[PDB]
Amino acid sequence: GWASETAALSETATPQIDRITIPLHELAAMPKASQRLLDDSAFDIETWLANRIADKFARAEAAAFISGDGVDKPTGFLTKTKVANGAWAWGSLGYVATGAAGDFAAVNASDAVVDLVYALGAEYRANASFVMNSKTAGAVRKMKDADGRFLWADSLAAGEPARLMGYPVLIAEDMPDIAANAYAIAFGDFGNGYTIAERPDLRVLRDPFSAKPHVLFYASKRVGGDVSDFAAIKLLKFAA
Amino acid sequence: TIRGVLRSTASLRQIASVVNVEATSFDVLVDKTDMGSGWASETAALSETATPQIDRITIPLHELAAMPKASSAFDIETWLANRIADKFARAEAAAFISGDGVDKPTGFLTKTKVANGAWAWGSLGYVATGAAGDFAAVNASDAVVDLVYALGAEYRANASFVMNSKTAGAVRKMKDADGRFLWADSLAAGEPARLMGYPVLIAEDMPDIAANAYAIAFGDFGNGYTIAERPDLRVLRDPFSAKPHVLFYASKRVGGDVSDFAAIKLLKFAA
Amino acid sequence: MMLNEVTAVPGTALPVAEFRDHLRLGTGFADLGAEDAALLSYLRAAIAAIEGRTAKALISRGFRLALTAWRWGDMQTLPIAPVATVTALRLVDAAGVETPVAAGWRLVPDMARPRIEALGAMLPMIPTGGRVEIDFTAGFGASWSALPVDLAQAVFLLAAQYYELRHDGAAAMPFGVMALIERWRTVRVLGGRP
Amino acid sequence: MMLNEVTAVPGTALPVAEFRDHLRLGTGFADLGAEDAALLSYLRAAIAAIEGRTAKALISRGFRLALTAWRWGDMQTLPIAPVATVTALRLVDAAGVETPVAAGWRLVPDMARPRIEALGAMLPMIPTGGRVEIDFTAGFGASWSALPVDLAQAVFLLAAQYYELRHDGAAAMPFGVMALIERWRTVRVLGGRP
Amino acid sequence: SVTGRIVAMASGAGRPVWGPRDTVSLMRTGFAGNPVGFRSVKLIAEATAAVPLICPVLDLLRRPNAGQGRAELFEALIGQILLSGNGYLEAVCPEPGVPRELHVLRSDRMAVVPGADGWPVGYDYTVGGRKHRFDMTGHPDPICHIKSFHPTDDHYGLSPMQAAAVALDVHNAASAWSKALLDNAARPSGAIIYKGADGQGVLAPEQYERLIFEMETHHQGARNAGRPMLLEGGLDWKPMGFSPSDMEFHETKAAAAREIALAFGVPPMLIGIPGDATYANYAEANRAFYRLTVLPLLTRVSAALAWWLSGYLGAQIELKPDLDQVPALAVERDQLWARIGAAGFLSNSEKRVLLGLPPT
Amino acid sequence: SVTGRIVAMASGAGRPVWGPRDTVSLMRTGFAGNPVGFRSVKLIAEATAAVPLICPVLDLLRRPNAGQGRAELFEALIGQILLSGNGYLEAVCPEPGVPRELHVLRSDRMAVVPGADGWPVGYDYTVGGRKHRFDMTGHPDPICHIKSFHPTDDHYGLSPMQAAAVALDVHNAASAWSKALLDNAARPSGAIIYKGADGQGVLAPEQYERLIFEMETHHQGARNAGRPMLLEGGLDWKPMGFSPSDMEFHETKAAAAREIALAFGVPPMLIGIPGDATYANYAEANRAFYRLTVLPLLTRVSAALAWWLSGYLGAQIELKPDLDQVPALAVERDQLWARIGAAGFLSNSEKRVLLGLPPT
Repeated sequence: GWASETAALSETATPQIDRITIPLHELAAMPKASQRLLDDSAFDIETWLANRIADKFARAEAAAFISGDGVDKPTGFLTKTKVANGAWAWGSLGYVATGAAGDFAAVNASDAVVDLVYALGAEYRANASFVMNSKTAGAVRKMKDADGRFLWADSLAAGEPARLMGYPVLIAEDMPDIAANAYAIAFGDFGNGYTIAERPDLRVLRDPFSAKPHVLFYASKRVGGDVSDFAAIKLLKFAA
Repeated sequence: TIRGVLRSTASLRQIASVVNVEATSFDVLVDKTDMGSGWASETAALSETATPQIDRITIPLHELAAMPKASSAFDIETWLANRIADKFARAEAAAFISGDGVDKPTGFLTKTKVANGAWAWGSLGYVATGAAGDFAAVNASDAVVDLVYALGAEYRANASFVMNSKTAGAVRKMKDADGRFLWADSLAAGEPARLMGYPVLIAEDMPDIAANAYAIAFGDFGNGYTIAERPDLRVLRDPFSAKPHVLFYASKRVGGDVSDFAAIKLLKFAA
Repeated sequence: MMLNEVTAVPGTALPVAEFRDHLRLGTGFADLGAEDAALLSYLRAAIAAIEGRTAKALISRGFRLALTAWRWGDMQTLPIAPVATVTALRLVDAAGVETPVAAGWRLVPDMARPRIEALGAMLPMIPTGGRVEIDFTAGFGASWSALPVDLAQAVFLLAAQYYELRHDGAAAMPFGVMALIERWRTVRVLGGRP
Repeated sequence: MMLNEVTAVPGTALPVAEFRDHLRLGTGFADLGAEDAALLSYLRAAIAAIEGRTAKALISRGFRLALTAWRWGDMQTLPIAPVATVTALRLVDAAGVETPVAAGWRLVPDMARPRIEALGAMLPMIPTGGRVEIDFTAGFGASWSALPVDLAQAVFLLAAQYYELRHDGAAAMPFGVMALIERWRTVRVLGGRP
Repeated sequence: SVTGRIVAMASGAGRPVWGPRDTVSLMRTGFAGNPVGFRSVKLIAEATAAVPLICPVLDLLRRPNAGQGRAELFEALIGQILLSGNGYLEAVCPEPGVPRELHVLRSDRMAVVPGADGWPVGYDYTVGGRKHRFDMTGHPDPICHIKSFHPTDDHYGLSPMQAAAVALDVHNAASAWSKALLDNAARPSGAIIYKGADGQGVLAPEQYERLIFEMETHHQGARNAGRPMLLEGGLDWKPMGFSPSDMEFHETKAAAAREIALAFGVPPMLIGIPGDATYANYAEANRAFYRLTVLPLLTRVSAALAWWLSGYLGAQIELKPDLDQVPALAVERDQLWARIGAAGFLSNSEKRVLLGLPPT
Repeated sequence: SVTGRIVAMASGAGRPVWGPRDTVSLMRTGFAGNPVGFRSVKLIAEATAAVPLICPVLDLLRRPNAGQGRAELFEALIGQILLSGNGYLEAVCPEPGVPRELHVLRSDRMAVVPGADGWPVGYDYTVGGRKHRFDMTGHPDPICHIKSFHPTDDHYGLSPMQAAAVALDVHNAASAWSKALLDNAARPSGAIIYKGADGQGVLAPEQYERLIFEMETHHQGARNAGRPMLLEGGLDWKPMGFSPSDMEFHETKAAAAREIALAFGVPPMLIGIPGDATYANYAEANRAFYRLTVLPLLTRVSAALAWWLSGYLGAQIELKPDLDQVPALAVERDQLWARIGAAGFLSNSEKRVLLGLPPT
């Protein structure tokens, strides 16, 4: 407050301190391998199962980071109590509406993009990015002008410019596609807007003693995640 | 490390004239009019042509205060000092733009604006866009370019636009009859930061596009707006008053209004 | 942590007609109802005595647990022990707005530790300067027949005593009032920080 | 810290018609003869003996807590335990300008330790000489029926004792007067500087 | 290096790796908090700065920057290695060769970046929300990163204070036990018990001010020590004691004060802690100090300055401690000069080459 | 340097940074309060003033100003470094080179200003509410700022008293425990209990003056020690004791009296505190004192006077401790002269060059 001379200034509000908890859930796979099949074959089965487990976990937790609920798995940002931007509060994430219910708005496509970029807020756009799946970026490139040329990477050759409105694009295939109310495009500073807590190892272990004709591998990693800063992620609602 | 919400930092401080002052006020001295010299006649009296009436505008140098109570993982002294400096950098930004007279610097929007072409000294000049809701429908950006070219060639050597984020949004939403984005043509460009050859300052305390709001300003604020201040920040690390809460006392004193009424031109979204 | 009751017991759920059989009043008199106003006054005075010594509930009336800061980071053990189906953890704000929250909290039923443990490793946060009231219905059953009978007997051993002596006049059983209560009291040995 | 009551009980809030029934109903001489206003004078003597041993209030009377210096930096535990809604935290100065405050503090209710617990670390400071003064309404409910019935029985076990025998004459019950009070006493273990 | 690419991906290339959170709090609780952790680092960091060096390059080391001398630099450098296991040295190069500025960047606010091949590409000096992103994708590599040995971590050091972090909190809290015991304790030297005719009875404020004035004047103080103190009926004096008087966690503090000195490697005789005589007569304990925890530390840091600073020069330079005219090693120098000086069989120039003299 | 420019704008450029809050209260409670903290600073500050120096400029140091001699200057200078971690020296320069005034500015009332690029631009001497604002935006830079090593702070020192601030409050309050125990204690040497026929009964003031006068005359004192003391019916003598007699926090004070001496680095033998024999015979403990906490401290301040005062001269001057004819290092000088003097193999002029002699 601007302090007057004859005011005898009162104390002001100490800012509330929030404490948001990462639950840090577990993620494990237990493949059952035969002992004879592991002893006879020419392929390195203990290596191949490790490769497939390490491929599976980095995709299962990738879908958890986007669309997982709070309980039993890390919660993704798209599951959180979102509100229209302008009506924004801390206990939510902001969206902007695109216009038409099916797709982008007919009279001005990408106009739903260029206002979300400037609705995110100027401080988090220092290092921000877009997040989409593949067939949303397809529909983004299919946005054309009145003539028929492309708004983004104008020439029909030399595609994927890795730069949308000055900010990078992450093709994360675990977002919903374009639908009646689905949120296909997300934008913001996810380095400050989403915290991942994890135990950074893939512990893998054989124990034939559980199932005795078999080997029964078991690999496990635990990752937890939620939003750190609610003011750093905005979304596109394809509704109104 | 404790986090916080990241607020806007751009504050009109880096484009206005920052003057270190030590007294209670800062008096700028501007003449209101011209010499009025005429071409002399060969047989005439020729005396007392005129004299510029000077005017003292007073920067009152108000003070700003925020008083939080403190009430070993993260250390409060450094963190609260890094939050209250941000709040003093952001709360003076609102006063520099739309502050009123009482106890705070009067921003450049609160200076009784008069339509340009009937411009006098005691006010700021604006240019109208057209329809009241937004930019003109037939020719967008004509309001922007004649806002630029209705200012004066001496101040346009180093002048800048002042908007918030969602007015620069509505500027970048301008498109031709094919829809090709007059400003930063592709979807791969970004913020071009050189509108009409001049820089853009995204200051969030500007109003947005409304029925009569002055959402776009343009000017050489180095001559226009004078921020007179004292550079330090008071730090009363108070160990009294309340045993439970430290109740740190931090204050910076700062003042400012417009020094030159010709430098700043506004865009009124009306007829 | 205030822990008031939303609704009391109906009174018609109390076994006044069976407590009268206990106290040996009389069988076939035409009056039969001169004590009804006072017999349930001692049954409510003996249940509420055993509800405090055992921290049990016994009629499954609805409660309201209005508290502000969580006792431990995630657990929040409830005081009234035999619980079922916590209705609402509506999170009030500093002033006014009451937003009920599904919030990803669970309920761990137990007669000893009726926790409300959260699944996301942190219960829903609390707006600074605002309370978090929890509506829950805790007790054994709705009617008197759904009780453990030894605890129901400890009401009848106790409310018969208040009926037979009015003021504090002094007057050893194998399973008395106290020895029936003691398997329903809360056995705690923590005086610590956590 | 004077802590005088603003208003006492009305007297019509007390269960004199019910205490006649706890004295002799269902068994007895008859309704008999009891000086009615005498029976009101023993209920006020038994409540004021249990209001002192438990530090509760039981009728929800209005209080005025006028103390000079704050004990902690911010906490200020209120003595009379079941509280609700501070009427006003007006602050008089040494001359009597009586400037109330309306924000800066949030009463945190609790049957154990009711507090004032101002926001942050700043609780309203005291004018030098000008005592602070807090008006609040403390107690369970406005009528006698809103009480915990075990505490109400401790009044009736005690007020009947003052009725049954006048002088201090000699006379171990399981839930006597003393055993019904002990879950409402204040359990404190601080003899220290905070 | 061939396996370098595999560990880099797991951590995540291009992203800062922080390591230990609580590093800044061990400094305030273990180095600004207790004297044993304070003296142990100050004893080492002022010892490694005093040791001369053997090579030009040392002209930079003699005057690194403004206001931060040669000896003041290594106190800042080793004082970060003992505290947080990591040493950092920014070099500012206005000139192409032998950059004329050195700055010890504190290791609280520095973070590594793993990069592509596992060896680091970025270092991030993070003050407030502000980063810098120093770059290691070049030949001069502007920051030398001195690691203490850490077997489990791939990017930082171990910081001996972390290994003694339990024994610091014992010594901090046992010392604060006796402080708050001297501040929260009510011992009385007695109690005048007044029961009365009843089991309970107060005494009137007339009688109570009488009881103070005969206690204030005639019984308290040094000068009234032992008055015979008549006690009438009802009164009684029960003298209280104070049964643990000395020695509140005295040996567990004195044992934790030695385990802190154990981890940094100082001997108990140098720091001044009490304890059993292990070393004898300071010709040993000062020689043991500059041989087990100073000169191995200094020859490891000087070996990193010998390689990082030679990357700015053309020719590589060696840079080692002198291990000569350091006056704590005189018992190893008497013992080696009198051995060869008494060997009269071999000639004069044959022992100048042994003791290190230029022969004549 | 580059990191510093970022660090400034976090704290705030152009505004004073104060640092320690309690450093004005640790002086009164830790240097004017207890003898151990008093003697420890006086033992060091009177040792650094006694050490000669090796270079004109020293003519300034010999006579800095009126009423403040050479030895009195370093007692004031080091006495601020040991107390508050910071040393200050104002120079008044009427003349351009070698300014003829030095003044130890106390570090309670001095505050730094970070300035633009992180390295300081202002120092603020604040007494009362009045300031001075010394300026560092020039070449001579009129204040040398000697920092003790602080790992967490960027502008001040650590001040070993801050590290011993728990052990000061133990030693201050345990010593004040025994003071107020000798001043607030009622021990009686007995109690003549008089019950009476009832459980309670007073005795009349006729009987009471009889009871005093037979106690005053015949029983108290040295000369009446042990009279057989007839007790009739009702009277009884209960002798009281005093169960903790000696040793009220005797070892916890003596352990805290050693931790204060530990933090400043003085040995327990020099200051005079009791304790187990660590050093032997004062040829070591005085030599340890001038090698672990005096000469490293003195070579660090003298390295800052060698650079700050050379900014007033044209040519740079070195200024180091003598490390010769300081009589605590004579055991390091016997040991080095008898080693090379007994080495008869190398010739006469070959050992004058080793011992530091002018060759012949």
